[PDB]
Amino acid sequence: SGEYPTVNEIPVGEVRLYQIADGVWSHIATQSFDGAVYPSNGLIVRDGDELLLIDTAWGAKNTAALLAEIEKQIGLPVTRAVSTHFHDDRVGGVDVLRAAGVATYASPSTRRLAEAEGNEIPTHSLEGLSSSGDAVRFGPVELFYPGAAHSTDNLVVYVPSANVLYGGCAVHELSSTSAGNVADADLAEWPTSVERIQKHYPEAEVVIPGHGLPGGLDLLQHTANVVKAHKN
Ligand SMILES: C[C@@H](c1cccc2c(-c3cnn(CCN)c3)c(C(=O)O)[nH]c12)N1C[C@]2(C[C@@H](CN)C2)OC1=O
Ligand SMILES: [Zn+2]
Ligand SMILES: [Zn+2]
Repeated sequence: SGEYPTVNEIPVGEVRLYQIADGVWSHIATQSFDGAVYPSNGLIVRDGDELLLIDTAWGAKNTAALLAEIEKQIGLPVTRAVSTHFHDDRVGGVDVLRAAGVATYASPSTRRLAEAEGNEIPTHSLEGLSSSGDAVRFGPVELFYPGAAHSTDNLVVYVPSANVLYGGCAVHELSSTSAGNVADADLAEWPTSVERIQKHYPEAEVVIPGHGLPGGLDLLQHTANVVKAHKN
């Protein structure tokens, strides 16, 4: 009924959208992993009379449900998708997208990691993002590689028309008490990577984490704080 939808509010298999700004939505789905249920976010950005998708909904069936929810709520075709790192909450569902007419993209680093680990593999490589601080334009967004954080390949996405910063899993929500799933993380480099995001996007108005509630710029400092303390 208007609040940001939360883990116990979304059965696994169902997807919700949340309007962030004009032409910008997040998508929220839930999935089971190792016997616990988690929410996760992605982004939808209006690209004229088409849509750009950022990240899958964490699984094939969730991603099919995402497409159906977009058709119901927005009614414009998803033509391209970008996955912001190689994990299943970002690429699981790429095969569904690829069979629904969507062109799927990720950095070569993400594609390699996804292939090596047995995750679904986006079709197209995004060059120009291999060094920290690199940025490229992709439709209505800018893609930015901040350096290693949650993963070595993680990308962030900025929507300049709306000053929306989608941090993906490199950014944690304010209620976070831990650095999340750190299996593939670089806790030593993570604060430096967050500082790069802070420096590059000082005018961000909304910051969206990979999991949990959006907020403002404080999510970046909070993330740095919880990762440093986790490492400690
Ligand atoms: C799919 C994703 C994943 C699964 C379950 C939970 C999370 C969380 C999470 C847990 N808690 N929270 C709340 C913290 N604010 C978020 C985050 C996040 O942190 O992005 N990703 C998660 N995988 C699995 C993997 C283990 C590796 C294979 N050995 C690959 O690593 C990784 O990320
Ligand atoms: Zn991850
Ligand atoms: Zn994640």
